[PDB]
Amino acid sequence: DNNFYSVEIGDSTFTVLKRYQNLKPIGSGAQGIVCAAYDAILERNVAIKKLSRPFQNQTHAKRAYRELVLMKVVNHKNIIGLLNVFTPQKSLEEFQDVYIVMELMDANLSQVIQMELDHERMSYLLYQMLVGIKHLHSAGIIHRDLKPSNIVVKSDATLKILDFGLARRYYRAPEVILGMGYKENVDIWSVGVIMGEMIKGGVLFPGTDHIDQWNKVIEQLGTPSPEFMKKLQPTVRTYVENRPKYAGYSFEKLFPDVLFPADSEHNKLKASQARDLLSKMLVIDASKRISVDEALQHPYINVWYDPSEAEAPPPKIPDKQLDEREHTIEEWKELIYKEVMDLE
Amino acid sequence: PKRPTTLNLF
Repeated sequence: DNNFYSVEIGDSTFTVLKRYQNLKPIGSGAQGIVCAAYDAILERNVAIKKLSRPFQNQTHAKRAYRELVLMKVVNHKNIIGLLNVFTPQKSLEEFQDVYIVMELMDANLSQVIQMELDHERMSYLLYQMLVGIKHLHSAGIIHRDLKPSNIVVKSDATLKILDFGLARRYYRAPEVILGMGYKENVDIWSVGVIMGEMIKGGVLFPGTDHIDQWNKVIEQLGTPSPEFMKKLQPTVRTYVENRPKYAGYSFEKLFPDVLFPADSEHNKLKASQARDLLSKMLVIDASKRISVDEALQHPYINVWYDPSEAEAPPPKIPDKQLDEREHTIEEWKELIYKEVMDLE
Repeated sequence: PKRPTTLNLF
């Protein structure tokens, strides 16, 4: 017919290249439902994510644009691989959906947290996140939204990061949730939490909303420094400064031996170093928090360190693009469209 | 210190 065709997966219509068969729903990442599919040409499992009229709204479009450009221009063993993009509508007039085809991993970290890792796994996984993160950063991209749902792993122990349709609940760094102003290590809090979660084997802060975290968080790490409170908005300083005050617990009492696996044959892969790294990462005040390089140089992580993994040449953006403008509906559509057509 | 190559997704 016209290369495309249509299946109903529940209430959603996927329209895709005939080469993509046997679609199964596998989940929904921020801005789109995603199908697993068999790719008849490559002879390979793939993943198809659909963004239905992504130009709909200011929010949506900003993110979809970011995601598009980024997914093109960024390439690395620890960042989900792009394989194909398309719309099945044959004109800018008639264009409404975008389809991004990616590699299919086995699972999201949700997931690894659940099971009982040895140290070389915990470390290696973490090393892989950090390396992927260093890559994004080396081109001034800051993810701001790293969490287990948006990080995927394979049953050969590789890990890749999904998502920049947010990149530029309590996994987000405080500097971020407190409208505070941020920097690259805003992504290191994310990792600190995730590692913390890997060790504990479940949720780190048994806390519901995007400020019921806060209390469970401060309850445990302890109320942040006075001369960090300044840095806050008077709007916000009031709220924080008003909360009860907590001493916190040591990292030994928060992450005690019993929770870690046996100290490995290897020198540096020990609960005392893991605890060390963690306590340098899971810090509330960003200017007191370790950077990605330091985390990479840290005895727990550096055992895998590989200059050719970690020091790849940055992606290069046009910096013409860096969402430095808001737009109207029409323009976005055109932009996305240009961008998608550019990707065919 | 060798890189793991398996990971059990049970």
